[PDB]
Amino acid sequence: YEWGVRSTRKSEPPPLDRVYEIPGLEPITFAGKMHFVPWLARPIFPPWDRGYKDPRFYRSPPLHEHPLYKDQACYIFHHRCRLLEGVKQALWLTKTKLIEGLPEKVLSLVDQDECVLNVISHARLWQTTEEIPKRETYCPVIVDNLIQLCKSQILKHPSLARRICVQNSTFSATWNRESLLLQVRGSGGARLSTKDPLPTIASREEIEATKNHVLETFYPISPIIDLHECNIYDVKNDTGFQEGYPYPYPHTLYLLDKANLRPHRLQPDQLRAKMILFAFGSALAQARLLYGNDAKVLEQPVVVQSVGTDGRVFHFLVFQLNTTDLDGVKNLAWVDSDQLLYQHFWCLPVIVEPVGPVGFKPETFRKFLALYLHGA
Amino acid sequence: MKYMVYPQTFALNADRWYQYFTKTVFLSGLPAALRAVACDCLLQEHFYLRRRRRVHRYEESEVISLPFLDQLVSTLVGLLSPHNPALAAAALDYRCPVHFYWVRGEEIIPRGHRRGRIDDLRYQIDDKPNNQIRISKQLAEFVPLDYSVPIEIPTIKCKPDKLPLFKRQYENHIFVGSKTADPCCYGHTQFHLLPDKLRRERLLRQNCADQIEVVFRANAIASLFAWTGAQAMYQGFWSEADVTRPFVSQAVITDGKYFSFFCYQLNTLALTTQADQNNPRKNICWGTQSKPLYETIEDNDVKGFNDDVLLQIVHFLLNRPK
Amino acid sequence: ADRMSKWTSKRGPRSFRGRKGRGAKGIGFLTSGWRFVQIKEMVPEFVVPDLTGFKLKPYVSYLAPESEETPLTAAQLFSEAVAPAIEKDGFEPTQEGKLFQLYPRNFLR
Amino acid sequence: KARGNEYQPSNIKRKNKHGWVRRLSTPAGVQVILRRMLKGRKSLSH
Amino acid sequence: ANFVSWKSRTKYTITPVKMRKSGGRDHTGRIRVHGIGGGHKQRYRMIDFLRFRPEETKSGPFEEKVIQVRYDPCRSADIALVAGGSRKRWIIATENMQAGDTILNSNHIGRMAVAAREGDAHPLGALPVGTLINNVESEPGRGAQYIRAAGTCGVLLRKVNGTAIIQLPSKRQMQVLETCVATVGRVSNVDHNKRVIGKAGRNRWLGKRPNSGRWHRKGGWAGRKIRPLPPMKSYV
RNA sequence: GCUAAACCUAGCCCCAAACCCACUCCACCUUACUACCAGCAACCUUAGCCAAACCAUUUACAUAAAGUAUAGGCGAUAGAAA
RNA sequence: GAACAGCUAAGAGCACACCCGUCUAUGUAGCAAAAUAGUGGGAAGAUUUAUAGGUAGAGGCGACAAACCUACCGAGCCUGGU
RNA sequence: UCACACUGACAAUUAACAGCCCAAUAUCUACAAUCAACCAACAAGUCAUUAUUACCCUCACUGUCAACCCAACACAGGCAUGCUCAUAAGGAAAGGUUAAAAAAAGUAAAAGGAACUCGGCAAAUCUUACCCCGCCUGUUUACCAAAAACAUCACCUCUAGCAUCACCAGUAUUAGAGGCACCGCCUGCCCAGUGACACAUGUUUAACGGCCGCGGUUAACCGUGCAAAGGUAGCAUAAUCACUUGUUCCUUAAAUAGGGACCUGUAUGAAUGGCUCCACGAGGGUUCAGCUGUCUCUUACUUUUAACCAGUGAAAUUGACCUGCCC
Ligand SMILES: [Mg+2]
Ligand SMILES: [Mg+2]
Ligand SMILES: [Mg+2]
Ligand SMILES: [Mg+2]
Ligand SMILES: [Mg+2]
Ligand SMILES: [Mg+2]
Ligand SMILES: [Mg+2]
Ligand SMILES: [Mg+2]
Ligand SMILES: [Mg+2]
Ligand SMILES: [Mg+2]
Ligand SMILES: [Mg+2]
Ligand SMILES: [Mg+2]
Ligand SMILES: [Mg+2]
Ligand SMILES: [Mg+2]
Ligand SMILES: [Mg+2]
Ligand SMILES: [Mg+2]
Ligand SMILES: [Mg+2]
Ligand SMILES: [Mg+2]
Ligand SMILES: [Mg+2]
Ligand SMILES: [Mg+2]
Ligand SMILES: [Mg+2]
Ligand SMILES: [Mg+2]
Ligand SMILES: [Mg+2]
Ligand SMILES: [Mg+2]
Ligand SMILES: [Mg+2]
Ligand SMILES: [Mg+2]
Repeated sequence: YEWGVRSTRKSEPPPLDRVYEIPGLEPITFAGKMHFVPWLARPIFPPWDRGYKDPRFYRSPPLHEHPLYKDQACYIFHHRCRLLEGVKQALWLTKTKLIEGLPEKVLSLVDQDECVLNVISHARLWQTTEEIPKRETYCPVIVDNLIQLCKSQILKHPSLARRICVQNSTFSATWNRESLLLQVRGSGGARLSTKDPLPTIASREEIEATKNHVLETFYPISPIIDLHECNIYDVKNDTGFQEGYPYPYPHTLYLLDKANLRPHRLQPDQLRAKMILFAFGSALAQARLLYGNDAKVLEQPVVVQSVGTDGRVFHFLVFQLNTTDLDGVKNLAWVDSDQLLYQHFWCLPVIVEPVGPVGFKPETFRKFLALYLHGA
Repeated sequence: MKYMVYPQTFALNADRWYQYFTKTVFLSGLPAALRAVACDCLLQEHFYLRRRRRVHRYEESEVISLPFLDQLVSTLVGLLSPHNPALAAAALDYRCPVHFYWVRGEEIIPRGHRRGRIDDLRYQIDDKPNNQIRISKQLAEFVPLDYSVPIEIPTIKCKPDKLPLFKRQYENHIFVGSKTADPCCYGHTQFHLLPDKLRRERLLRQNCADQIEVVFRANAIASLFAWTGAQAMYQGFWSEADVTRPFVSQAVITDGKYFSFFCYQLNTLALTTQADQNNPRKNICWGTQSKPLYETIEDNDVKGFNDDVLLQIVHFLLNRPK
Repeated sequence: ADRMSKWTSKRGPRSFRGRKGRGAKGIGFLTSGWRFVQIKEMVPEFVVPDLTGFKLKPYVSYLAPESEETPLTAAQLFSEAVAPAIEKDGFEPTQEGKLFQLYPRNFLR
Repeated sequence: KARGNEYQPSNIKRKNKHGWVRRLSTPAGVQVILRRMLKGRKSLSH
Repeated sequence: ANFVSWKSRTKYTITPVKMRKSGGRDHTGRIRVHGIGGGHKQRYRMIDFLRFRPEETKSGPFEEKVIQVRYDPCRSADIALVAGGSRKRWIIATENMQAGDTILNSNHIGRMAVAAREGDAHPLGALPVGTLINNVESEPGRGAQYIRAAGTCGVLLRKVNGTAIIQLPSKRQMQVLETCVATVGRVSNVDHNKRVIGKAGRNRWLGKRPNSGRWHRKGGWAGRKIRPLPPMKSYV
């Protein structure tokens, strides 16, 4: 089955005049005139090429001519890359362990609700003029309000002033598996930076013991399946800042996912996979900026967090990169899926049920505050 | 049908027209870590933040002016929390529309089937600030109720339709930052920013060099008036039921380098002729000239930085609500 | 639905009115999400000279003499500019790389 | 019902049906315009 | 007479292509088939009828995996997207094909028979005698065309030399080459003929206008014709 | 006597002779009366009313020869040339 | 793309806006070459509708009225054969 | 010059309201909307990019009026979107005098409340039983017939082994051409004739269509002739030629009206579909309690109308008329 349809494709041109097949006179064509003519023969114009370059009407060369056209097709990854399997694909591409439970230090750092409820109600109903808002409206608003609520505790911890939450921040990182080349790209949300690096959660004992278990395969599905295959990518890594910039080390990737429609969302499993991939890429970029580009085992492992999206459902991911040589030891990540703060909200009164959220739990806010603290 | 008032306008000498439509009183003047943080926030978007896509002149105010201002406001709110505890529990809305509706004066139909009938012309300000702060409690009064200040108000001896200000019909909205069912209804400071249209370079290219500060003054006046009117209507007050207490407000404007501050003091809400013949009160709106925050930036280093602007920003953000 | 009214920008609906218009000669182009860019090169720059010391007036006096009309043509111009042609015993063959070309109206008035 | 209103006004449909371009697109409109010109009408098309 | 066919998509895309209904109209504008038009909007999904087709730099067999089983509005039988390797492709779903199942796609004609599951596919030269099959192709590398509706399934009769006679669901014998590929089992969406419509609302939603009102006088073609089976048509 | 009729110049038709017009400025093939950007365009027996009381054959769109030879359900009608 | 209040609870019932027009009485140069007030069926669906394109007479369409196709369609109008 | 929106000159409307649109190479768009978070489905669905090449010249153009459109008009005719379902907006049924006759829109009734009329037809009291047709809902002659017809889901007949322009981007549970029309009993005979399928002297009837006559014993039954079969079940004077106001009971005191059982129905009848059946039809009839001036027997009142005063001001029609009755 050939997809195309002859009627939709470009119509085949008419047959050349029988006068050109005579070797070799001058076929009297209408080239002398500047308009279509029915009688007389049809000429064969040459391929015209514009002398000057017009940005409004500029044609790019083909793929066979480029400055860095490589033969090894590297598969890049971005926010739009919707995975297929789920978290297992991200774990295989990153080579890290999956722990179903947050660390002990973060949970212990915890040791109020009216403010959170008011902020939720505001962002969900009162933050706009019209009724029944949309995800694209209250998702970034919810994220910003939560960040502000978490940062308002600077009076208690004076060390929370040495950080900032930027917006348009990107990153890049390249690594090999067995043995193709991969690549990642920046995000499209927020990003919290810190002056000093985060502390090491897991010790070297766990890093050495992780050599026992292995990765989880998924035959016959390949780790690419959904990753974007794109040539001409430039392997030269890059970050979102330049040398000598305050607050260089990251802390928590506050990426969001707008989209008012369900099909335009990223799903929980695929969103967690994308978050893990982004955290691994940021950690690798930070390691390459601190150390060299050689493949070896790092001595001072870094830590990069990330929070889920969606005003209702929420996810947590605490990455911990300790080795740059993939191809040995591996990393470990702590996940907390399907946390979801408040179950449902009733913008209008149904006829029975008041105007407000239902099914709220404070553990989500406590975990958010603990993740925001960590270093303070 | 009501005149669609735009705070960010480009008309000439629109300050007098706005003062007449609002009945205000303008008055010139006012009633180490922070500097480093501001310089870092600047240099960030000015050089450090590697832009994937090449930014042009039209995509500058929307990619380097808004994020930098947002980061500056966030850093200020975070650093001023210990000294100002009222800012910790404050609600900050990033990019939220501000609407307000009111009536002013009368107007007889010139031609049509409605000729010979009094039609009170209406107005509406649909401001869209970049980010504002909200506090449950109200700000102090600064200026007492009912002030003399003998400076008169512009007259405007012509139809208001002459100035590029046309009429349009749509849903009348009176919105501050949230709905009436919210405790965080009051605020204090407000931030704005003009687009590539109202650029001082564009005004210098033409001959409207004297309108540079006038545009900022009119925008600040419109924003403050809309804010105060909407927040007073949220409390139940309106034309007939005049406000019993003043609704002071503050707003800061800029364009990318020059900064200036403006104050306000809402005194009355009855702008119609039915309650203006015996209304000796009037609103006030303080202001200052535009000063440059920094001369230029070389690669990754400020040149002539200014500390007075930062000091004024700190003084404006540290005002505690009584 | 008259057939005598000249079709202008005050007849068609919103789309027609927006697309059509008067013969005012556009300046620049339109790109992006409704972002018209003005090209300074296409803007008509009026070269106005200095009128200081201009002893001429837009009205002639009645005391001037009457003379016959002499249609200036190529032959008259060549006869007037014949000094170097006779002294020899200034012409361009191709004006493709010329700024103010003759046959192709590249200038304006 | 009242069938006296058989004409629905619309400039787009009028210009698309009795348009100069639609007329010249086929010899029908060409002959129509030629006849209208030979007759001497002031308005040839809509 | 502006009539452009929406079937304009060279690249095999997975997203539902916007289907522009026809209503029985041809390129001119006249109706040639009554009873088509006025239905609910639908979106066609590019189906990959050709079961066997390796990806880039590939040749040998390759396994597959089922992800989900969705419904197709353009046909009676449901579908189920299956991912194989570094790409995906919509294909027809078989009976008892749950999510996560493994589908084998090979083309090597083994010496003996191969016990095929209820989803995999192998050439007719490696199928036991008397086995229900569907999505049979006409020529080597042509594409599935026969037996593709809901519940339809043809049984394998016998093999003669390098050919194989397939008993189509219509009790008609068809000789197909042995090197051709064809799925096994019956198509999903069982008990479809028993699906009672209930009301004309669903009939109109499906996109079927009511029949004409002319009282056609039944002629000679209305009588029952007890015809025998037709001769076996081959493609060799 | 109120309402109402009277005025030839404009112009046209029939002929002789001769072969007539088509860029002050700008637009004119898309929504003609629009300054400014990447597609195939025509070469086809005319039919029919009518007449033969209807109609199916058939019927036209210089002078003389001569309406002669001829065709015509051998009829209404057609119809030349040397 | 838009439309469908409200009440009792499924191409459910009543009922706003809206689509259609079974009867009464006025008129047939009438307001109207198909109108006026009430009594009526539908009104979450096979429904109505704003925009544009396509199907035209030796035909198109038709939940068939052999009905409709710009006020007269058992088959339209205008040009020449009239 | 109903009365004074009719002539020549005077200038508004200023866009920010919506359009005027995206330079290419290739590659990613499967987990609906219905407060979308539980359930719950079917009609399977309305909004999103990637690396590179080249580009940092920027605020021009179209409408901004009104009592407005389409119907020969200043026409009781038609017109969608957001807001209020009587308002902050939107208008004057009465040019003056009288109550002629008649007509239309309404108000009240001593007594009956369908006895007037072919008919419970405008009127409000307001709801019940028995029959015909159709399954419903909807569509049907725009503009006299809006149904008992057209259609509808169920049933069944015939044709096709199949890719690029509708069918179809489909594959004998599919597509095309058709009779009737769910559910219950069900649908009995036939190719003599026409047509179709045949190439096997045949099959097809849920194709077009047809399913006996005579004498004897109201009748089992007997003999005879024709033919492929001689009307099967059912139902009944029906929506059913004439006989026919059929026989008979009820329904009115008064019944060619209606319902209940019978067929000499010689011309009813089983997908030309026959008989029952819980829902429903502005489809067609009867009827028990209540009624409304339809009547017995009508009147009084308000408005338009009606009569005089002022003006604009006509149609169809007219042979001229000095325009009667009886035989
Ligand atoms: Mg049918
Ligand atoms: Mg039928
Ligand atoms: Mg004749
Ligand atoms: Mg209903
Ligand atoms: Mg109803
Ligand atoms: Mg009929
Ligand atoms: Mg005649
Ligand atoms: Mg207007
Ligand atoms: Mg009319
Ligand atoms: Mg009046
Ligand atoms: Mg009167
Ligand atoms: Mg009475
Ligand atoms: Mg009676
Ligand atoms: Mg009587
Ligand atoms: Mg009645
Ligand atoms: Mg019916
Ligand atoms: Mg219809
Ligand atoms: Mg009718
Ligand atoms: Mg109708
Ligand atoms: Mg009717
Ligand atoms: Mg029927
Ligand atoms: Mg039968
Ligand atoms: Mg009878
Ligand atoms: Mg009776
Ligand atoms: Mg009905
Ligand atoms: Mg009079």
